[PDB]
Amino acid sequence: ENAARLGRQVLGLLPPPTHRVSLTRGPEFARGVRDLLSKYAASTRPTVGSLHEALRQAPFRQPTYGDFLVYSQTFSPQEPLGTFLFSFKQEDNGSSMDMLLTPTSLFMLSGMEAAKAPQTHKVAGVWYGSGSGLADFIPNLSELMDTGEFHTLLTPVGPMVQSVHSTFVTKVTSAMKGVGLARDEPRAHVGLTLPCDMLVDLDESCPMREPAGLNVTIYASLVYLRVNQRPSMALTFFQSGKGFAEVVAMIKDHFTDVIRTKYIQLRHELYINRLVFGAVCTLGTVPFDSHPVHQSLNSLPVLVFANFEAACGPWTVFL
Amino acid sequence: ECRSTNNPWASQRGSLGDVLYNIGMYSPCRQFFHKEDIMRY
Amino acid sequence: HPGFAMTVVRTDEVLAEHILYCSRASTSMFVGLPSVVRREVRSDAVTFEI
Amino acid sequence: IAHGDGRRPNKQRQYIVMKACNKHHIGAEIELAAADIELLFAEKETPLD
Amino acid sequence: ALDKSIVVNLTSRLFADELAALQSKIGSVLPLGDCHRLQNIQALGLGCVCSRETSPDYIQIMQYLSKCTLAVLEEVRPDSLRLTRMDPSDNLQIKNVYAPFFQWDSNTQLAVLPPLFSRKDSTIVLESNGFDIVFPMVVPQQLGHAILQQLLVYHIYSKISALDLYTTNVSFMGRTYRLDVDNTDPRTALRVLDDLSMYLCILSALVPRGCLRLLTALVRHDRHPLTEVFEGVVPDEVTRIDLDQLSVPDDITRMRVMFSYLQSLSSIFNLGPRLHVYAYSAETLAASCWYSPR
Amino acid sequence: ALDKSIVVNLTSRLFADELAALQSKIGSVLPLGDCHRLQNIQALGLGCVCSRETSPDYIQIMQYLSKCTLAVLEEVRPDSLRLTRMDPSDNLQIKNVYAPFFQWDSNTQLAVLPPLFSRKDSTIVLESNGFDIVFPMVVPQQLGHAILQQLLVYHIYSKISAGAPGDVNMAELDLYTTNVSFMGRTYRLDVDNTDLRVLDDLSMYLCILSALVPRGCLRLLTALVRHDRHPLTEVFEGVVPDEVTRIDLDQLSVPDDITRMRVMFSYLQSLSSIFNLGPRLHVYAYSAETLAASCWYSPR
Repeated sequence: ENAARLGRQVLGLLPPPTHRVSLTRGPEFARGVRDLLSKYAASTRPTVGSLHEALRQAPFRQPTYGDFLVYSQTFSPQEPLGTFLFSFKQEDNGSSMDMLLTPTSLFMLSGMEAAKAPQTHKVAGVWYGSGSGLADFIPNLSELMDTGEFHTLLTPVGPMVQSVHSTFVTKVTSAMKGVGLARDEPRAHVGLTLPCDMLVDLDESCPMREPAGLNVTIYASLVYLRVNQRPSMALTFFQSGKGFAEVVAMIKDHFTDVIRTKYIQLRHELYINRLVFGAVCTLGTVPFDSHPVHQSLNSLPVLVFANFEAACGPWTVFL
Repeated sequence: ECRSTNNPWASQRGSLGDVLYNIGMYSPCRQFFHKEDIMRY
Repeated sequence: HPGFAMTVVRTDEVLAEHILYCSRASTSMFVGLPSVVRREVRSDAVTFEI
Repeated sequence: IAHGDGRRPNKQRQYIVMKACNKHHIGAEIELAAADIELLFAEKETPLD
Repeated sequence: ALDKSIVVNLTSRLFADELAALQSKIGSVLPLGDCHRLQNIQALGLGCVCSRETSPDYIQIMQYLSKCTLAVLEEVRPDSLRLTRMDPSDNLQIKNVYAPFFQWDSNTQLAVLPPLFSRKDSTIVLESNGFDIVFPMVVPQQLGHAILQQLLVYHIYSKISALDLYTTNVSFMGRTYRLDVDNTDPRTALRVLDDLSMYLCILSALVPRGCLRLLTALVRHDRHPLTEVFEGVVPDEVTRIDLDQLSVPDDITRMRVMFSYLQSLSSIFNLGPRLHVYAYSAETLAASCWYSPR
Repeated sequence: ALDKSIVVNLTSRLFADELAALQSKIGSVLPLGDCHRLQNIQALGLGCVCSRETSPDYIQIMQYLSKCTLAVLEEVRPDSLRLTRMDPSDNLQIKNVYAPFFQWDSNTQLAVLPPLFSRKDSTIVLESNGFDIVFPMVVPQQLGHAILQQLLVYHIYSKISAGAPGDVNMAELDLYTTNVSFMGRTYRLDVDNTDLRVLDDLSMYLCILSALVPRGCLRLLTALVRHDRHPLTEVFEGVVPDEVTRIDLDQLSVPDDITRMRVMFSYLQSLSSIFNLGPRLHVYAYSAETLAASCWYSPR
């Protein structure tokens, strides 16, 4: 049976042969070239049998993933399967150790106000502790934010694929390089899931013209502040398919409110580490003309995309 | 062999071409004085 | 007149024709079976590669 | 050379040397009008003008 | 295999004027608005973001190009304009025309500028279908920064009147070039200029005291090749800052926060996306380049 | 549509001692200065530009690395080497030898650098063709692009002491600058007790580049007046120092400025790229004791 049936997969799933054409022996050059156009005349016509042989032609589809480790309390016990994933590194405890942060996580790392995010504060309170749920393992929450060093140690990773939740260690396989294939539901990929609290759109206006494409870019940003004279960050996301030179001049128009009150503070004091501002990371290009699908979870309004190729640029400073 | 040298003023141990042509543009006199050019070929 | 004489180097480019000779049976040649790879092919233009 | 008579050679040696091939690259292009491709190979086999 | 493909249908024929303006230009770069096979004529060139009666600028129109994807011409038929776009990883062959003949080489770094030398040079007239097609200009690093270098000079000196040889001529190695500046919309340029007090005022405060002392030792008796820009005259401030004993770990922690903002100048001194020629002929001008979005 | 195995000609054989030193590493990232594979050895490496004779230069070398295609080795053969050509989004494999060692943390940003070390554990002499093979400095970015951080301040105060030897302490300038502190593992550099001078093309600039930075923002503020003029520049008075706003422009007049201004305009973009244009890789799968990782790269 194995040689009988299972061959008929691999007797058919092979790529096509790069067709060989004999130069010399002139009675065999014409036998070659005749069987090219009869192979080419299939790929023109829209009839039924002519179609499916134009489908074995396939590009390179192979992105590689990441086998991580998580202290399973630092893992919120559910995830919406398409989160962003950070990887925080200060010092290795054991040989092969890792810690991960979701976009629901980083709200709980400063103890920030509910005015900057009144949506996920009710959400991400049950998912973790009270900000001290990750202060047990890192006593340097302040000094990275004090010296301006938190914005460099985070390595952007990508979306999830599937994670095995266990008693003490949650095993996470993330996604990189492009299209993250899902596991439980085949033929559909990992839908990257961003909340409606954190993605800030860039396009909205009066009717008053912009070019379309296949390229809208999601930006990973970071904005300092100091609430109660305590060091504290702000996870803020974006979505814009409008080049690099515009959005740094547009993120500054978004976060003008921080900078105005900021130099009211340090008008009469000079701390050189308080002068750097933030950084930008690029995570990948959603096809512009697609839909951010408003999906409701635990409330927690979440946008989800489709066919998300992924990349990672360096953290680029801005004011 | 009747004389040992034309001049040591081009053939000193610290010769004037080694004074000049051991160290962008083209260099014609680089071909004799640079000792590593002798070591090239 | 200064007390020294002096030597001068001068380079010179010349484009020159040449004569190449070969002898018998020095190389053994072969024949490959080439492939045909289409690229960038529209209803207008059908371009190949060998 | 054959031996003897005041003639002392440096008798038979055998080189055995493995030599290397040398690859070369030839690239060429062919264009075809797609109209003339279709008429030569039609689903119907009536003759042509 | 994939077939990226753009062909522009037309409703009224090319004229004898715009034939030779376009038959001569068989290879260049022009943008698009929408990615299809077909396209109306009112979306091809630079003429969407710029027009004759609308006062153009030299910033946002260039800044508009980062949104688009940009295409390469193939043919000029009397009906149709045949093009192809740029696949994010694919090689092509492009051969420039441009009447400011500049010399490329193999292994270069090219970008695309909007036309800053002369507009009537670039703005071709389209008597058939009205909508002009303004051509963007394919340009290397050494020119592409130097006119952006030239711009941020001049629009400061546009107010210093309220002259011409000092403030517009592109100091290229060999030639100078007057730009086309009479009636612009310099308010987006006014942003970028006021975006420099965001940096150049603020970079000045954390300048370390150590490297400033080298300037006092420099101009007196230790004159270096390019540094005769000072012309043997100090700035007034150079003796007014060096009062500190040169404490090292102060200046260590000063140069870290300085080192951040040097990468921030990329976000304000951007060009368009980037071209990677590896093989190139000078007598032919044809290249071989893969697409890198920037 | 793939062939990445490039055999590059020597003209003779290697030495005898350089068997195992070239068996000490089997995979590294070398440059490839030729689109074709029918190639000499006198064009692949940094010896097309950087060698003994040329002046010690940084920016053209910084221009060169992203200009030049890379390649990854697989095996050392006595006739020739084996280069696998760099495409965008390319898989490769690293088995390192770098002196000093730099720890390869996975999933960070992993750059390519110009070297500055002692050139005895940094190159291998081939007198078979007159070609010192130059491995590029391959250090992760937070170490790598900030390797210049401690060095630069350590470099500038040696110049003032070269004209006035009563200014700078030596053993105090060492300690904070000789040891790069990241991950908690301290790393010591190579000190160069011969007489650094490669960095003349940065530090001699950066002192001239610190001249008119608090001079350019005098007239820039009061120039282009609207009420549409930017709001944060009123807020940004709280940064600029007190002596900066006390400069008289009696010293330098308006048509005299044009040469002195444009130089300060010139180095505020030419410097901005050479810390950004460090082409760069990432590790997805890493091995520690084996030092045989599987990773990926895109030149940028």
